[PDB]
Amino acid sequence: PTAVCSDGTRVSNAVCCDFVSLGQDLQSMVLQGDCGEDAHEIIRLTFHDAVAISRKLGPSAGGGADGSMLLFPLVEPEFAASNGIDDSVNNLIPFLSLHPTISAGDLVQFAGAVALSNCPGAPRVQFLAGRPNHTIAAIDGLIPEPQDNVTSILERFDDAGGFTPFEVVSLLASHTIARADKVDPTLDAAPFDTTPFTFDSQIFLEVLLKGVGFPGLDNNTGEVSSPLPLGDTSTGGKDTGLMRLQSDFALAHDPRTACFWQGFVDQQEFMSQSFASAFAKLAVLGHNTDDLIDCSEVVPVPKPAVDKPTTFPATTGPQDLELSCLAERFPTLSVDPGAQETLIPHCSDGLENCTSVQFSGPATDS
Ligand code: HEM
Ligand SMILES: [Ca+2]
Ligand SMILES: [Ca+2]
Repeated sequence: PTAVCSDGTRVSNAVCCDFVSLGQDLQSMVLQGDCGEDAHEIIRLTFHDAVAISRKLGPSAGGGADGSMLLFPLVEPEFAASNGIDDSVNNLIPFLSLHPTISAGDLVQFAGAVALSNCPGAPRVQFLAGRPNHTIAAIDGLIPEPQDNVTSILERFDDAGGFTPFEVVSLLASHTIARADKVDPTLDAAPFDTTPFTFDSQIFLEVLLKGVGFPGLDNNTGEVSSPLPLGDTSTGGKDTGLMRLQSDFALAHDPRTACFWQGFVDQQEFMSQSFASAFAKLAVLGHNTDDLIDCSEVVPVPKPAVDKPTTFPATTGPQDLELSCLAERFPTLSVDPGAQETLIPHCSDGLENCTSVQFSGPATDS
């Protein structure tokens, strides 16, 4: 039955009210209302937690969205595929004792939902609560890596939870606010698109441009040529150049996924709604939704989509595109004016000096 929360929010179940203070503490203590470094890592973690599950291997291989990353921080976060996930894990662990009525599985997914709401253009995702507070650590090998090919990627997602190629491409819209710290051992926070603090479709457009060089080394596993490789890192700046993942390039050109990939270019609402549907399905892996309760009302209303249309970054244009999709014409778009590449800002405020919250904790990396 209904209750109103202490903030005035009408909920279908007063148990949802516990998440209100959790949301406030996640913002005040870690996310700081920003679509920044900490938010991005927490969103990455929702995926690393959820995807470790296998229909063909059965329940013993992993329980999916179960908080296994937080409850066993000495196991999965140190598997090679999750190198660097320690940051988000360590940031979330303290919230387990601060909010003891909330399971680790609920914590991970609610944190992801709140983090998403900080990103302009992101959908207000569904949030179901009631994941059990106990599980065991998943086995290794369940998380896709950027060097994997499309067949492998699609098989893993289908084996994890019956995801279609469309849902896989939809989930990868998340790379619109994604950067890499471990892919290149010489680079920190190399962004996958020119707007890593904006949930827009630039990622879909920019992976389709011809690659011209690298932001760092030229032979990292899982990385391919980038269309906008230059930054100011060679002179001590923090604006790293753009990085392209092999897996994103492969999804953009494979016959099973290429039309879905291009279909999101300049389609803000279609992209954000598609990501939301596939993400809601990701968030309840390992669970029957019948055993969960709907607490979507306590997910914050997200920052609205930006005014800016989808455009070619400075120095690029349609003549630079490598197209693979015959079913739909690539749209006519404007080109950002400028004779040289525009540095991609290290921080959502346009500067380079922002800092992020990092709690110390048991999870580690290399
Ligand atoms: C084929 C599947 C995927 C591959 C191969 C992949 C790969 C990667 C890699 C290599 C990084 C860089 C990590 C680093 O070096 O620091 C990354 C970051 C990230 N991933 Fe993906 N990922 C996949 C799917 C997903 C999904 C399904 C989501 C969420 C729904 C997601 C969300 C993110 C986010 C938000 C970041 C940025 C973290 C940050 O900037 O702090 N990824 N991913
Ligand atoms: Ca898990
Ligand atoms: Ca973006």
